Amino acid sequence: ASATRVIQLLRNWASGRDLQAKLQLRYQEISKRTQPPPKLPVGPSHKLSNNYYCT
Amino acid sequence: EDNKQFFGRHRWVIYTTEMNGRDTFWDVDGSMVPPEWHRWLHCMTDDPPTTKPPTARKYIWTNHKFNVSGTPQQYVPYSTTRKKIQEWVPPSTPYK
Amino acid sequence: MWFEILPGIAVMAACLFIPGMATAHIHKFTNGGKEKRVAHFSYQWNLMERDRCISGVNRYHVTKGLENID
Amino acid sequence: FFWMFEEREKMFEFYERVSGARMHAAYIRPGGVHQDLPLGLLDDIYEFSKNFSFRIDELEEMLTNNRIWRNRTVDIGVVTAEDALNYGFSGVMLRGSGIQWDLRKTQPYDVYDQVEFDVPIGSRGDCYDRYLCRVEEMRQSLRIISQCLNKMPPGEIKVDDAKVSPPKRAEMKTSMESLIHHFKLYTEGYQVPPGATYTAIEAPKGEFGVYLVSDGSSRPYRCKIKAPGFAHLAGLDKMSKGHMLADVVAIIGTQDIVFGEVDR
Amino acid sequence: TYKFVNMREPSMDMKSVTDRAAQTLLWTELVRGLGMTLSYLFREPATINYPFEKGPLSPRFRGEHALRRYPSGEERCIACKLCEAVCPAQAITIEAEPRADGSRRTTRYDIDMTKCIYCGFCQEACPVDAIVEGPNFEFSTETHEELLYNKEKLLNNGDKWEAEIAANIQADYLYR
Amino acid sequence: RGEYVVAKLDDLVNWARRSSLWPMTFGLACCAVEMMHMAAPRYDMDRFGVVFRASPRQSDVMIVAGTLTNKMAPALRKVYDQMPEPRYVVSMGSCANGGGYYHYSYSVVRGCDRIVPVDIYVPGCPPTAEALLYGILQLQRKIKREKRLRIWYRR
Amino acid sequence: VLRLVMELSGEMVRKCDPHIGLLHRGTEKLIEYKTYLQALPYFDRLDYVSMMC
Amino acid sequence: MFMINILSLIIPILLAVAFLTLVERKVLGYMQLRKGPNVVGPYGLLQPIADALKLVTKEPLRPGTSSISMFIIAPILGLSLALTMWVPLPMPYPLINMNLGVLFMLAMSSLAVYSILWSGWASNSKYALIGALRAVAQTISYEVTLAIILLSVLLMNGSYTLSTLITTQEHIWMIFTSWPLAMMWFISTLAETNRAPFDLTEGESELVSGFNVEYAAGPFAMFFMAEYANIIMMNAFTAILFLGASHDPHTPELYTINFVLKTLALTITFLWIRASYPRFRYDQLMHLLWKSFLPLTLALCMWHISLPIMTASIPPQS
Ligand code: SF4
Ligand code: SF4
Ligand code: SF4
Repeated sequence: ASATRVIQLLRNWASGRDLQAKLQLRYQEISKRTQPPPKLPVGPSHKLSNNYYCT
Repeated sequence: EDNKQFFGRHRWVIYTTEMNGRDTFWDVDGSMVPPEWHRWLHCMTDDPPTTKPPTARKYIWTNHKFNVSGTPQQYVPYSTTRKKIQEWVPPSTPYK
Repeated sequence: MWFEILPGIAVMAACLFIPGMATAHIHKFTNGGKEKRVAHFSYQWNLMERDRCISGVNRYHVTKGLENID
Repeated sequence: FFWMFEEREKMFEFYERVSGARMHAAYIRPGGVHQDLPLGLLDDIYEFSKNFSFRIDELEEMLTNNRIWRNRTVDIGVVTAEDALNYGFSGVMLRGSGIQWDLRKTQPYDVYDQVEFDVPIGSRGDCYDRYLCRVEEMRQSLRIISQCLNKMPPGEIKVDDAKVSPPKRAEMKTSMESLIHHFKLYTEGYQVPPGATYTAIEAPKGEFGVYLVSDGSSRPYRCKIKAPGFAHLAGLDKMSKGHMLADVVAIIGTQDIVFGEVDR
Repeated sequence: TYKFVNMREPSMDMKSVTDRAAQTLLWTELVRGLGMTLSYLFREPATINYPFEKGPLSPRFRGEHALRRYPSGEERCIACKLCEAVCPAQAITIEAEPRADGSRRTTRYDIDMTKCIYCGFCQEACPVDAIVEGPNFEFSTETHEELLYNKEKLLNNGDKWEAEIAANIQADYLYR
Repeated sequence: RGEYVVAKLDDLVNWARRSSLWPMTFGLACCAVEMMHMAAPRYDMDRFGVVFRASPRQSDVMIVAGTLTNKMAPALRKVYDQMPEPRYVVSMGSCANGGGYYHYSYSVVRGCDRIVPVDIYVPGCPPTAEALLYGILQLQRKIKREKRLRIWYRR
Repeated sequence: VLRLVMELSGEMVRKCDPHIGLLHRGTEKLIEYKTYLQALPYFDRLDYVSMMC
Repeated sequence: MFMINILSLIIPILLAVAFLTLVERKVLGYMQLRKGPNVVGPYGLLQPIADALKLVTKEPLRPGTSSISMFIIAPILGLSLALTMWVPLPMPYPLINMNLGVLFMLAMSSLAVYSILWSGWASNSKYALIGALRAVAQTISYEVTLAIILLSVLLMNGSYTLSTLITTQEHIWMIFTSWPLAMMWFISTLAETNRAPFDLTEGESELVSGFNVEYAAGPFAMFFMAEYANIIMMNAFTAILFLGASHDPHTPELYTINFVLKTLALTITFLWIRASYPRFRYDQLMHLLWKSFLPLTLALCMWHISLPIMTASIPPQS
């Protein structure tokens, strides 16, 4: 779906930890969904010579 | 859209009060999202159709249709093939 | 977003609220503004009966002071 | 349930982003995975892995030291270490009792050998020890995730040999050999040399195996499924021999028996 | 390597026994969980407002099958029947024919959605990217016959979800 | 005339039914796990008045979640036959809708419809949680368009 | 899906008898009619909590 | 206007029970990261109305293998006792000043067994017949602890007049004197109302529901009404018994507000406990009270009867 500091200190003390370091939420830190076109690499046997399938 | 919210509540839709006859004011489903905005809704992209004009072409529909199941505009399956072995037409001249 | 629960119990509070003053007010309403005279022992009942008899209106919570007597 | 199921949904998002469906990927095919990951997937995995331990321990604190979670579960239905392995038990069922055995280390398939990790080994062989083993397996899983995330090499996704894996779409539409190979691969498929194998891996339930015997054609001859839950349910009678009904339902929990693989 | 999970036996000094007796009598771990759940009560609720807001997806999402067509408007399907030979559930059926123009299009092309298992094998099998799976998942129907698609229904699906499929393919063809 | 009063009354009744349908879970395969994800925090079925947990005696809708085998069929039949009216049964997943991956099996019925009436056909393998939820919403709109007392008054 | 025909002197369970087959699909019969490439998704739908495993 | 006061007691308790079925589904969900019902009206305020209408117009199935007499009487007993057991509560001016109000209400608290047994047996199902005896044993075995706790607490109050209990507390919260006792009492309350940590009757693996299995629609909803009315009633009992409040006779509303706030807090603690804890096992369930709770309760009662004597602080009888 951040909160008030009064509630922020209440949940942390009840949870006994500093949860603001990482919440179960996920804010703007996520990876962008419009990544540039990736140029994928090739495999080992991509040469045009000495690629005899027999060997 | 609100860029501050969580990734999944950062964008939303207020649906139309009316779409192709039906008055969808008080009740509405997720089927009146036109495809151009469908990708933007489901985070398939970060580009709204206003900023990202879909490539227009002749055969694309000019009016989105929600799921027409239930209403008499629903789809019914039917064989889309021609006829198999065809019957022999009897003659019309008399027996003699 | 705990405040969404706040309407939910609020009416609930009101739901438990009403039996509070309703019994409290009606007593005050019935007993001439005074609260109900609880009779937990027979002496209290005798006092209430003598008050009812002295009132002359068959209403115990009606009370008359020295102005009633000589 | 719900607290960790939100994270499970976050996993389903990755599943969707790699293969195309959030549950049934059809990703890992013979000759390597189907296609490469989308850009930015690694970063999101990194953030999730950072955030996960703070809720793994959170689940622990609710269950581990709780009085009634232990009392309902501690030392109910003991399984003897000797009697465990004869019963065909596997996975955490073995590790809960105390045998130091794990296919990820002893018989390392793929690159599991280069990955450093400890296994949780049980103490009393009871329900509670197995549950703790599952949680410590969560944490060691997070450590393994970090290790593989940091050291993924540059290379292709499928075996370069096109006769077993479909060619890339570029050479499909430009090269004769790729077109014919794809046509036959999706028409006939890679004919497998005749032979029988029993391949076993450390599935999270337990050791999961396939007895695949192929006659020597485009089709298999017989595949048999060793599911970790079958021998488990076979031994489930000896598993509970005097404990209450609430105990048998506490048993089928760390028995972790999904009825999709035992039943086949 | 391995780690023993539960061998941490307790000590027996006066302090440790007093602490354990207090924890057993004055319920503490009980209160620990009772306070953790409180922390989760005051947190931000994870909930997406359907259908106003939809779940995040990916360009590879596998959904309703559809038959695309070339920019000229001609359908891409040349009826090679590769997709029929690929579908593990055999949900695809084609009958081909030499058309009036000549191009070998399908007289019949039906996908049994109730037999389909939504794998994406057909699209990766297609050598002309004719059959594809659109991003739509909002086609829950009322009658079983409604699910059994036809060639015309597939063409209409490809003509409704078309900007979607074109944009997704443009963002995914490099991966595949 | 009577249509006004009877329509308002039955509109009230069908709204009450629509916003308080109680699923009878009934998960047979991976469709069960996807439904469980659909009741997870993210989509939160319980928000819409649906309660997911329901004994078959107190329930309104059955979700046939997964493949239905021959050995199962009598049990599902006895479960539905005991289900109090109204009882709308939704079939989720290609397997439950008809056949499935294991369409041509020997111990799997080729569709829940051959066993029990299906009110909403939900496709997917598995139907992604929100698709299930949309099927539930479609059933809700179906309950909205319910004219029981209208037909009684106009029989 | 599950069936436990249990025999119990009240509480301590004497002898259980699980009845698997309540979700029986002929997958092991189904494999040897499709190619391996077509046989893959069966395993995906086999243990549906550990798909990729 | 006496009957008007009665109705002003029943009806608001009915709305309170109705909206408890909403506040629980909201509190639980928020405790487990769920927004809860907020679609039926604003913030789900209208949701209890819809489910109530559905259950009223749901078909009530007659159990074919049953005698209808008890199938109808058991909801009557469970519901009517639950409501009439609200009668002697010290609102600032309690409705009925029964000289033995606490004993009156404790005696009526035992009557829920007399709905449980007929529901479990008359419906004539395995789950019903099991759960009837199991739940009966639960509630009867915790009623004793409730009894000694009530007696030991009252030994400092003065009498069984439940209106004077306020006069007992006045200065300090009574829990400050009997926090070891209340900690048991509250938990035993949790046991008597059959709540998730101590329910044991639902047990949705081997008992499913236990008593409300074959009950459908209306008679089924009546037992829920009894169950979620006992929640409020016993939380209110505990609230006055231990969490005292001020009461100025010239301003009755003050104690009313304080008391309803205490009741809401305690009910929220009920929901709080159920949303977190696992469920007991019958073995441990009766082990908890027979082995552990009862000896401590006996010793505490001995302590609390000896204490007023040695301190020369016996409470006033009248
Ligand atoms: S996803 Fe397409 S190719 Fe695969 S089984 Fe379903 S219809 Fe056939
Ligand atoms: S694989 Fe593509 S071109 Fe070949 S028949 Fe199928 S849809 Fe047509
Ligand atoms: S339709 Fe797909 S997800 Fe559902 S049970 Fe069948 S194989 Fe599993």
